[PDB]
This record gives sequence, structure tokens and C-alpha cells, in this order.
Amino acid sequence: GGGTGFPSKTTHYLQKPKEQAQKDIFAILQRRFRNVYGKMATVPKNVPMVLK
RNA sequence: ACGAGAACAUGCGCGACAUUCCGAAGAACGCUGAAGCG
Repeated sequence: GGGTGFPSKTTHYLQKPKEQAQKDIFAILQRRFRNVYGKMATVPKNVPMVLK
């Protein structure tokens, strides 16, 4: 379904090492959504932040 | 007062008969209405 989350709808997170995948996802989210992740200085413990 | 004088290169006759512009051919191949959450 729709609204399952960022891990879902994205093959790359599973393939990348947890830390590498988290960094790449944070970079992508900051590139797209600058008003939430763009304001965040560092990578959060979990990327994306919220559970869907 | 000419190898001359008359004297239609003419008459009847259909460019016509038989013919399929057809034969073969997927508008389809891939494509999450989804991501962030303020």
C-alpha cells in the first residue's frame, strides 16, 4: 500500500550497509525535503525519522 | 499552244482485350499514486 514508508518503495536502503544507507537516504531527503531534513544538521539515529 | 489536259492517297475500319495496388505485420515495451511530515 501507499504510506508504508521510505524503506518501502526504495530497493537501495536494503542493499547499502546500514550506516551507508542511512547517510545516502539522509542526503536524498535533504536534497528533496529541505524544510525538515535540510534543517537537520546530522544524520538521525534512524532515516527516515518517523514510522509510517 | 508546257509528255500535256483533267484525276482528293482515298474508303472501311474503338489502342482494345484479360488484370483485386495486394501479400505478411498485437499501438506495445518498461513504468507501485507515491515520498517527506509538519
